[PDB]
Amino acid sequence: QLHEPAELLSEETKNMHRALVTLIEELEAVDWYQQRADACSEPGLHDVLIHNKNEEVEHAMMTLEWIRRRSPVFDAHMRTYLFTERPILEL
Amino acid sequence: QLHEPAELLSEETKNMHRALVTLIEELEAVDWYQQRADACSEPGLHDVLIHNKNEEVEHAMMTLEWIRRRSPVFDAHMRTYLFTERPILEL
Amino acid sequence: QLHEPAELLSEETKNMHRALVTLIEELEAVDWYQQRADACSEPGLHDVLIHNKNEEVEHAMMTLEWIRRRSPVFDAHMRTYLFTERPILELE
Amino acid sequence: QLHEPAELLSEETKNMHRALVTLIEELEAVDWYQQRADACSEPGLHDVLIHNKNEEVEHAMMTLEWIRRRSPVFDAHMRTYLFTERPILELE
Amino acid sequence: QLHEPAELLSEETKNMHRALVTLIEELEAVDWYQQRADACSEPGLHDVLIHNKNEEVEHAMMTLEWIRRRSPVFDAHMRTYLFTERPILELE
Amino acid sequence: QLHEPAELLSEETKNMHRALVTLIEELEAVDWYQQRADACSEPGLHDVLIHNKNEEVEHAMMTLEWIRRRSPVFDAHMRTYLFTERPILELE
Amino acid sequence: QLHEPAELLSEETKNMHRALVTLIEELEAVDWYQQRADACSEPGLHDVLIHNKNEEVEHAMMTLEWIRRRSPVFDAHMRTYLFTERPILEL
Amino acid sequence: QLHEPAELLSEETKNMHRALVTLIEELEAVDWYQQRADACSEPGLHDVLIHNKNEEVEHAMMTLEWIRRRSPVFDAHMRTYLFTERPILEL
Amino acid sequence: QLHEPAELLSEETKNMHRALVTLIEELEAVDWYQQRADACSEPGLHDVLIHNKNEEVEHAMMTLEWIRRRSPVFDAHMRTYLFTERPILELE
Amino acid sequence: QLHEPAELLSEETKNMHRALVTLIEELEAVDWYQQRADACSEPGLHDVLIHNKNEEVEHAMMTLEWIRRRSPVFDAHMRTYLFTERPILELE
Ligand code: NA
Repeated sequence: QLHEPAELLSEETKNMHRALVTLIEELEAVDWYQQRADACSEPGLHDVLIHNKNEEVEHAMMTLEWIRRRSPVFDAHMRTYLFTERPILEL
Repeated sequence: QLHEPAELLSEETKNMHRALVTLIEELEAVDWYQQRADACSEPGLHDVLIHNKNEEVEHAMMTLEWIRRRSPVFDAHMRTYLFTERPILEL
Repeated sequence: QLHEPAELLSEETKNMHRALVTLIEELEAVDWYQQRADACSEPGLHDVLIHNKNEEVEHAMMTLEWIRRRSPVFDAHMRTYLFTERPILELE
Repeated sequence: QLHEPAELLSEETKNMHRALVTLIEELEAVDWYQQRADACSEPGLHDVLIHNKNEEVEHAMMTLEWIRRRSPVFDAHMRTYLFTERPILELE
Repeated sequence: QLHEPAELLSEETKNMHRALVTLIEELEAVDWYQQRADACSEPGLHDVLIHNKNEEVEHAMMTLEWIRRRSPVFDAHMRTYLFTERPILELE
Repeated sequence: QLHEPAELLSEETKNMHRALVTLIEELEAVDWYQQRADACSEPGLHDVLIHNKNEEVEHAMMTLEWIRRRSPVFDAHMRTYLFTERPILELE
Repeated sequence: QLHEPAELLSEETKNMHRALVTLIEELEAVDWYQQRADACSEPGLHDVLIHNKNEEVEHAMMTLEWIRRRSPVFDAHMRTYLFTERPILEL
Repeated sequence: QLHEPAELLSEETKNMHRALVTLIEELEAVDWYQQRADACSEPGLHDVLIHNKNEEVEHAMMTLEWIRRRSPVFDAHMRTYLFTERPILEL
Repeated sequence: QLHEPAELLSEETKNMHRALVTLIEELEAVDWYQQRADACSEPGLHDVLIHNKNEEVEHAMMTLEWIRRRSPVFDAHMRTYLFTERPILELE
Repeated sequence: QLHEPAELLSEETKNMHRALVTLIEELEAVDWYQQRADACSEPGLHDVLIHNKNEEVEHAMMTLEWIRRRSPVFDAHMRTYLFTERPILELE
């Protein structure tokens, strides 16, 4: 799924690619599961959708922390914006 | 883009969807820019791709903070894993 | 995503669609995660991928059990083939 | 379609890929046949669609059993949730 | 899947659309089931894939027969070319 | 558009794939042309679409015969279902 | 599929849309049938594909003529370039 | 976007593929530009779309002329149908 | 291909969408035509590809000028970066 | 992503491809952010979307300036149309 041939990409970029697409897929599930739970009128299916959505959030944040630990840029920008109170554009 | 009729989804779900796809697109840019900068053979284009890559990271973390402030599940799991040191699975 | 206009589908079909695509997306994660784990270079990422892969398997079977309780056709065929021992084709 | 070069994957991974995508396509057909049967008035076509929908369920469970027999993680999770009565979330 | 709004299409057209895409999807399964059968290195899965393939062929011809009974143009061309022995182009 | 690397597919599988995709595309044209003819508000264009539609049916049946001659499974099922009058499910 | 609401388009545009997509699909079939004939091993199949490819060309030019008879811009440009011999850009 | 591995296609087929997809993309532009022009709520933009639409037609016919000079089947069917006035089917 | 229903979008946004996708399609043709001219060995086809590529650039810059005239952000950023000499990043 | 083999493409064509796809992706962000900000119902999210939209414009014009410095055709047509006053079609 690379947009470039593998022989022109370092290993670091290729691993970062693997983490980024994983994070992306998990965030897509978060969106899709919440949509289906809102539209779902069967109580048993609704409880499963929400429960598994929340574990997709956990997987996503697991992957994001792995990226933070190998990316100074992610680390820098995460310290600026995450867990703040002021209007986002003021940080 | 939505997978369900809008009138069945809560406004919070629809607004979260908007933010979630924004974060997704910003994370995709982070991956693609790095791949193209790796394969890039001209230094001028390389520096521009890395610089805008890093601002895409900033944009993604801005969106994630907006998600966190309105999503109890994101807040909880972000608290658990982000800015940690132990092996991620131990958390 | 749906192949027919919602007005012509019963809610049973739409709820089944919701469950079936959820199961499909979970099985896709099981496949893709294993592919990335194998090709992975950094062992830390490999470990995360395997661990969360296995939870996707759990999600999948949770969804499949819901389908079974609502679908007599799934129930019948799951009874015939699941947790058996001899060649699968002999079971038909 | 694979997401990693074939030379980086074990044969088990690649065989599991072939089983998982087969299962996925079979599950997709179950969904699509049902939607078409609903939106179709001609009883003759409706009947063929249902009869083929049900055979796709069968193909799906055959493939899934093949996966269980070679995947401890599938077996463990299938033993927990499949063929139960209590609320699904109470089984973990 | 439709390329035109529904209010501009007769009922026979829509039912024909449902039938045609059904045949298409079944023919696609024949193709993919064969490809994966060739590539897989596990005879258990090979035998399942080939067996499911042959059932998809059966579904295909079932749907085609339904089309034939509804479409004179299909009937005529089928009588011309099917179950013959001369080079195909000569049968014009 | 293949689903497996070429070197793991036999020559016969690939040729069959070429024929099957050809049949699918022709069947797709039958569907799309009918839909366009229905919504067409111009006699000339309507007349052309219906004429080309019927020719695509011929191309389709031409290809299906080529498949039949190289597929015992297609041949067996075509004899069972094509050109009958009993309810399709009653055939076997 | 249309890229605009049907009510904002004239019937001319919509009928022209139907002609242009038909022409496009026919031209696509021309290309695909030729590619298959080349990579084909069995001679019988090759001739079936060529024969059907040539009929798709005919369908294509049929559709194009219909477009010409109602599009003065197609007619003008078709008169400039079709059935000529000089270098195309010199026209 | 070839449908067969290039190794199995003659260079004549690949050159025809190049010309055919170019012509397809130009016809797609002719269709889309007219849709956006109709639905346009701004006369200035409408005028640019129509003007450039007509140059897309010109590009299309330039490409089709190259195809005709290179393909006997296109030449023959173009001779039959283009610039006629009786019913297309009667031809 | 709007990502939101037209009812929730202003007129300026929808017209900007129409101009932006037009610009995108033109830049896409610029890329594709240059690639095909590089790989094409027929002199006649090469000259046509290049000539029409260059007119796609013209169309794109026409569309961009139309956007700049409606968008102070495009205008402000265009003044900062376009027609300059310093290293691109040193321009703020 | 390329439509031709790389060995046949000059290194300048390939670097132009990388830049053109980046400009395209940035222009798509500009369109999608405006649409989502319009339909947005929360002021805090709206302002974030517009702020980052505007930086996507800045990224697009940075990339475009890089293209202009290495593409005589982009330079020429940009000189003719950008930062003009009279009707656009009168400048050709
Ligand atoms: Na049984």
